[PDB]
Amino acid sequence: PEAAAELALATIEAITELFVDALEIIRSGEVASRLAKSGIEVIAELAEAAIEHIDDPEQLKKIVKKAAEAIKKIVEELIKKDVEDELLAEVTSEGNRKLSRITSKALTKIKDEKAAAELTIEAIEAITENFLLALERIKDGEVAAKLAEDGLLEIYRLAVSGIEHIDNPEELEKIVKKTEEAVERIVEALEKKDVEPELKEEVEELGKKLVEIVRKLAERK
Amino acid sequence: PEAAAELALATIEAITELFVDALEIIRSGEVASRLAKSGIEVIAELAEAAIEHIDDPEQLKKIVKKAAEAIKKIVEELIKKDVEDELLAEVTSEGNRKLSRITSKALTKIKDEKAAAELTIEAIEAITENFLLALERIKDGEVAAKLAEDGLLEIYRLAVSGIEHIDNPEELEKIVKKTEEAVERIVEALEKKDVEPELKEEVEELGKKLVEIVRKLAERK
Repeated sequence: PEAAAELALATIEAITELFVDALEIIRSGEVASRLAKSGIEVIAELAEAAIEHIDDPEQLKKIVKKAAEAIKKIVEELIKKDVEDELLAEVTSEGNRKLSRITSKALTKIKDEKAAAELTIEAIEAITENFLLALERIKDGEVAAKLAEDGLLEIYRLAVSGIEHIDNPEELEKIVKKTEEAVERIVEALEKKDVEPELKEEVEELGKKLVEIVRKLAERK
Repeated sequence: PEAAAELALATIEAITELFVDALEIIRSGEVASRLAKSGIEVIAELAEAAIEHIDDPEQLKKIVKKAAEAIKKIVEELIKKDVEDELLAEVTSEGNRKLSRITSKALTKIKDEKAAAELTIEAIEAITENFLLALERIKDGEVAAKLAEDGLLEIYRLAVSGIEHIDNPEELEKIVKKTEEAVERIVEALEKKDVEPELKEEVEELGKKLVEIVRKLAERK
């Protein structure tokens, strides 16, 4: 088991480093978007394949942390590039969704409630961070709104996916508290950029009503 | 597998008939609540155990239908009895949840759209039907409201749980249309019932909210 996890971690690190170098190299154009999408998918699938074989907490915890760092680094690299707004949005949204998926896949095995809450809070924090960087770059209101929409829906899906498996109010409190904070962070940041006010009210309203449903649902756990 | 399904169906029929007779016999008090609560879990667990074993889609579909019929039959039996309001509500509410769970377990093994739609639409229909009878004889507003609220959430958990396994807009339409009908039926019956406006407002508000999130999330596929 330890050797298998070591192979997973080593190859993930190596492939991530090579992709980082390549992303640095290429000078311009939509080939950047193509490469970003390809690398995101490759690392996501490769990391997910390892989860099927682990059987212990630290191995799972390290696997999740490594993957989260890798995908963060890739999108961070694309941030430096000049790229079209729509391609940037699709890239970062596509990257985030893959982090959500692997986050959910790993959580399915963690029997220790404390670790389950910890791994949860981490991913909710991580996905929130990425959306902040994209919001610092989007060139148009419609692009920013669409990313904001996906931010609420994905974080909700990750939040509930945790609540199903949590079982004791120590986890229930923290997952509720973290979800509230993350929702506020996204909404507060998104409100700062230039966008049509009516669309902004809609986005903020949707953000507000999701936290209510989460809180209503968590209370019934 | 056919023989295993035969054993499952036969024993489910036997136990159902036996509890039907017993519930007919007894004539007083909280012993009725005890009997119903114990009986519901017994049939559910036996169904869940059988569902673990493989089957052809139709065999699975029959298994789900049989269980749904049984738990409805027991609930209908208790309806004829006098009971304390809280015990009656907790009985039929707690019974309904077990139909939800078995429906969730069954859907995990489906592999075709026809079964996914049929099983989904049926269970959302059935769970809605039971609440109709519970509300048909509720004693007081506060008890009626608390169970009426649960009617929204427990339909939602099944609705989205189906949504995430479906893969085609044709199936998506069935889930969307059924969810709208179920929400309206609950709202209409609760509106007809006698209850304070303050509670009736939140019940209507939750319906307005909860259909929208399904409308968004089921569309995002």
